[PDB]
Amino acid sequence: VNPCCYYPCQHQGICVRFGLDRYQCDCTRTGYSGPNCTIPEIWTWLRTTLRPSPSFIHFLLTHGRWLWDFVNATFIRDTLMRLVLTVRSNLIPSPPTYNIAHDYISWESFSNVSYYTRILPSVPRDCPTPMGTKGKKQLPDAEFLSRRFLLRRKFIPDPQGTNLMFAFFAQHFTHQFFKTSGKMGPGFTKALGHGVDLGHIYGDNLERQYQLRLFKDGKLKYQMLNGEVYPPSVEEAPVLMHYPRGIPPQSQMAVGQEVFGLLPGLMLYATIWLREHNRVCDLLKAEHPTWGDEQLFQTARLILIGETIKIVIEEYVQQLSGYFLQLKFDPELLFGAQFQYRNRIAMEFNQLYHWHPLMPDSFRVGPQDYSYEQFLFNTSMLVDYGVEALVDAFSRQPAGRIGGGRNIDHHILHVAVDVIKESRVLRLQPFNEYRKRFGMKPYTSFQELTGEKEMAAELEELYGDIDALEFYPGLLLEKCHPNSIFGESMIEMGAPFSLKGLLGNPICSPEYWKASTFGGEVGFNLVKTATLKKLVCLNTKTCPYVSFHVP
Amino acid sequence: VNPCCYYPCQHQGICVRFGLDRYQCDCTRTGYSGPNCTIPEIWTWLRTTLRPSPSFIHFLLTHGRWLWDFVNATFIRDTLMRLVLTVRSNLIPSPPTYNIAHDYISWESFSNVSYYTRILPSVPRDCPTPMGTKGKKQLPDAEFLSRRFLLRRKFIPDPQGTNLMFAFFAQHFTHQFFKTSGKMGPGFTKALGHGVDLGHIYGDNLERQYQLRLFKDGKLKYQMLNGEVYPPSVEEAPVLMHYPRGIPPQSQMAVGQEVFGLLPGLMLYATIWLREHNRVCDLLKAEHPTWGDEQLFQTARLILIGETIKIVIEEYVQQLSGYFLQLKFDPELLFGAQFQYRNRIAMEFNQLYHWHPLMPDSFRVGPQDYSYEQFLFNTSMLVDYGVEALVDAFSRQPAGRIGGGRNIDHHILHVAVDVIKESRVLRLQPFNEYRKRFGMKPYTSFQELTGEKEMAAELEELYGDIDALEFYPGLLLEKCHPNSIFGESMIEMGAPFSLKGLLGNPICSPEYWKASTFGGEVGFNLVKTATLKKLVCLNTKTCPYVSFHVP
Ligand code: HEM
Ligand code: HEM
Ligand SMILES: CCCCCCCCO[C@@H]1O[C@H](CO)[C@@H](O)[C@H](O)[C@H]1O
Ligand SMILES: CCCCCCCCO[C@@H]1O[C@H](CO)[C@@H](O)[C@H](O)[C@H]1O
Ligand SMILES: CCCCCCCCO[C@@H]1O[C@H](CO)[C@@H](O)[C@H](O)[C@H]1O
Ligand SMILES: C[C@H](C(=O)O)c1ccc(-c2ccccc2)c(F)c1
Ligand SMILES: C[C@H](C(=O)O)c1ccc(-c2ccccc2)c(F)c1
Repeated sequence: VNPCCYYPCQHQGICVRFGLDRYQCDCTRTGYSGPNCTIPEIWTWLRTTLRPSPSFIHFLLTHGRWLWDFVNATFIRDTLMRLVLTVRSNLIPSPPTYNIAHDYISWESFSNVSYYTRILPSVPRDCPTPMGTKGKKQLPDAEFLSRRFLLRRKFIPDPQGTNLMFAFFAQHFTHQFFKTSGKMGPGFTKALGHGVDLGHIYGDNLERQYQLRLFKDGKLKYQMLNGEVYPPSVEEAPVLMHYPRGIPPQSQMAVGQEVFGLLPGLMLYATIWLREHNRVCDLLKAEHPTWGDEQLFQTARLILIGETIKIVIEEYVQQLSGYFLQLKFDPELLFGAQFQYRNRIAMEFNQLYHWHPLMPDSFRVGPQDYSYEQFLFNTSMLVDYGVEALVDAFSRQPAGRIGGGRNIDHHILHVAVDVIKESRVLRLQPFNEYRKRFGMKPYTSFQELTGEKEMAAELEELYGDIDALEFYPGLLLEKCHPNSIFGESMIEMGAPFSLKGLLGNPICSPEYWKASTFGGEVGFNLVKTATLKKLVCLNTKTCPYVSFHVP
Repeated sequence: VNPCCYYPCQHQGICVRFGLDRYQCDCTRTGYSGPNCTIPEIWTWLRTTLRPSPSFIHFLLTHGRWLWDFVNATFIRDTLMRLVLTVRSNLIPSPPTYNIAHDYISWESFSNVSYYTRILPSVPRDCPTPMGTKGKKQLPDAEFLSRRFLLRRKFIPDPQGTNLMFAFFAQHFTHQFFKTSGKMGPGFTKALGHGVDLGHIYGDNLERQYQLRLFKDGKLKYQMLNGEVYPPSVEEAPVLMHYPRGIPPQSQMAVGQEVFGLLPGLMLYATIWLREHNRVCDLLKAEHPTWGDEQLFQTARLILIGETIKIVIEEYVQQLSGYFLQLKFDPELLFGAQFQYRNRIAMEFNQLYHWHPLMPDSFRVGPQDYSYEQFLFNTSMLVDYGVEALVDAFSRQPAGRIGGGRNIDHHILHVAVDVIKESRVLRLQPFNEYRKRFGMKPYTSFQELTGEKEMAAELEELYGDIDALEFYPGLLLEKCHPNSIFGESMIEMGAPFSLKGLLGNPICSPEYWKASTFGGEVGFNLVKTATLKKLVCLNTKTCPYVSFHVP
């Protein structure tokens, strides 16, 4: 049997097949040596035994407000943010390594941007079991697994107070770098760009971008409805949008991300961001009357990218982490560090981000309560209520807890079923292997994974061995931190991907992070002081309750 | 008038148009301050006043063999190589900045790989003169300029002893990353990859690659002639090649770079490298009997990329530079430094690499002397003589001196004429501006540029002002270093572009530079010990005189 099926190499060592039945582990720079990269070097040992557990650190970060309030007002804040940024980032290979086609470094994997990368190589196709060596010959039925442990019975709100304003932002934001190609199959993406390029606003290709642009003042095409600004119709912006057959072009809104017409929440943000882009163009023109359409457009896009990163780190991730430490977006924090300003979306990151539990049982907008059937392909709700109204409603309605299990609404449970199926097609390694790859000890049992006994027992019977537990199911069923939105794994694995994706952007490099890049001091400050509240309120007639936290 | 036409901002400061007639310079991180970034900071001043001139350093590097021999044997070698690598590299912006369409940072310039980047923004289209502010309203006729100062009269051999083996390597090597698109126009390239990706061997696109591959043992297709291995014919490898109409497919060789069938010298290297690829596949299969075609192919490609970089730095640049310092290819030399492992080909780099003066009056192969008309599209010479014979001939024939002027054979003078024309289309800034951008003082007169009076006087009459002298003409007409192949500019401007292109390759990154990346210790050593002699001789029946230096 293939010796690499036993995942012999530890601590990022690379398993290579040699001869007919042998294997060797390349422990280069792993900090370890030995046949399996398990014998540590002195420093590797100190470091690993002095490192407190993720749970302990989480505790420190979510307690002692008074002490943190002091720390947040000093340079210690920066010192810690830089620490967070570098330690989380180093866990992500850069340049990227493997893809669905190559379980080894190759020029094709490096240059071929249509591929999602992957942190761990796949489970060799010739292993005795689907997960490698452990588990049963056949994995649990995806549907059953989903109905049994992910289906929502009673809506469980997020203890951290996360609202739908956050949920939809999450969806909107991620769908700019998660666009799995149906034509090329899993493992492939149309979101070339691999990060925060705002392609869900400008399009993932030039032609579409040009069709969305006004080519006047660097602005984006738009239309007026009830005296408000909204994305233009597909009639005025002949772009491909995924709308149900039967919906005429003049009733479709053209935005950048083909799938956004499928949710008011999504089109809401599409509208907000579009309004903001045109707004920045105005400010820019005031500063540079000699500039043409291109430069105004390009420069505005850069400002919005900056705004997006700012809001995501300081407000989105802040809300999501619940830390008392004040997260900070300051590219300069890495100017003295070794860091590659590039990023490549990993398939695991795609899986991990399927936060469908966040969606509610229904959508409350004022006195009205809308059902999934009234909400999903609604082409009028956004215009009927307008931006302010929806922002207020979404900011007030709690979102469901992500981890813990049994919390995905039946209307969208099919997505989880497909994520599990894709996982197997992608031949993703077992959850415990990913635990190790991200610095955690593997779970020794299901009862340790879940903080209980009922589900644990059933999972053990189904999977047969904790070492067979799959990636996504593991993330969603892992016991949550005290009163947190999800378990440690989601953070320990999710943070590295996110932070590398945010800071890995070229505008965060010494070369780009200059006032001139954003049209001058005025443009630079729009980035440096971006805010969710300002994003909405500087573009709406009135200012509603806007936040990622429920009131 | 546009204030940026005066190139007011110094030391890489960025000129930005403000209001109707104003401008501001963004001096961020330039080491200077002031309206024009001319007021040096304390360290900036020390460094600039303690830095000896390029000529002085050149002198040190080309004298005192005894001392250098001692140094080359110590760690000082590594120390100096690190220095050269980082100081030269820091002069190249990474991520890249501008392109033919944008004279400012933009997401499109960053993501759009079909564009060549540029170090200096173009001469604003609305400047009083073509070069900005200096010179005449009309630039000198390209043809005349070429016939007057670049046309070869009497063949001037390279004093450093460079041969045609080197000359053909240079052409072969560069055409993998210099592939200007005719359909898209100047400023656009088909060599996505922007570096040493060996696309001239494997193709610049998958389809072409696939057509060139055997899909067995990871090898490339090939054919046998006179018992020797050669690239296959277009009949077996249906791939687009630029051969003159009238030549049958059976006489066309398929290699990777469409234009290589136009010179025995080029096809020679195409054959050598192809033989080497298949050779490495053999060694790999011996090591990994379980490997499939893909991995064998991919891994062999990585090894060849490494071999190419090793040889280019330790033998190619060594010969070219004339330095007594033993250059060294070692990715680890940068592991402690801040360095972006990415590269983007600059249009200026393309211009500067037009080394046509290297070509001779005719091509001597043994007793026979071949004219340009007998050499250029010869489809039989390579097979008639075979690899060993041509390598020996090309290694023995001296190549022409690059700098100095009046040394380009009339047969190819038209290329220079076009380079000058493209320069104007690309609106490249004046030579002196590039001098500054690369750390040199601008020439105060033509007589200072050339080391003489006659041509100087005529150039002054034609251009009117030293500040109007164009990029390429400046590189070729600048007085050469003592007994060197070219002037300081060629080195001070080209070295940064070159070294960055070599070390800024993903295989030189901590993540890729591992034995596992190249199939193990055996594959790694092929890179670490690559040599021009071995490249040829481990793939030929007999071993001829092989070198970049004439005997
Ligand atoms: C109205 C509620 C939602 C619905 C109806 C919905 C529906 C879907 C559907 C149909 C798919 C593709 C399924 C397939 O191809 O089998 C999908 C993918 C996805 N969804 Fe949702 N979703 C919702 C909310 C969310 C939220 C709140 C997030 C959190 C950021 C999210 C994140 C994702 C991700 C990351 C993907 C995969 C992206 C890709 O591979 O292209 N979804 N969703
Ligand atoms: C048999 C001798 C040679 C001939 C006939 C030749 C011919 C040409 C021609 C016809 C072009 C394109 C001209 C145009 O589009 O107007 C060209 C481009 C070029 N040549 Fe040569 N060349 C020769 C030797 C060399 C050598 C020794 C080098 C040194 C590395 C070199 C470097 C280049 C470069 C860098 C380009 C531009 C690449 C691009 O933009 O695609 N050439 N040459
Ligand atoms: C003073 C420093 C002492 C360092 C000793 C560290 C002991 C690490 O011990 C290692 O543990 C691994 C996992 O159990 C084993 O696989 C290795 O073979 C073993 O050497
Ligand atoms: C109170 C000081 C807080 C400093 C923030 C540390 C940054 C978080 O660091 C994280 O710690 C985890 C647990 O050890 C590791 O598993 C992660 O890989 C690491 O990135
Ligand atoms: C005697 C030791 C020599 C070490 C080689 C130094 C590396 C070359 O360094 C170069 O020197 C030039 C001259 O000032 C500068 O103009 C270039 O910008 C710089 O990169
Ligand atoms: C700052 C903090 C950390 O590094 O611990 C952090 C950073 C990013 C995330 C995060 C995890 C998953 C998706 C999106 C964001 C997270 F949950 C926590
Ligand atoms: C090592 C040395 C240096 O940095 O001075 C060096 C490095 C690269 C070049 C070089 C210049 C133009 C084309 C190709 C190579 C060169 F001419 C000299």
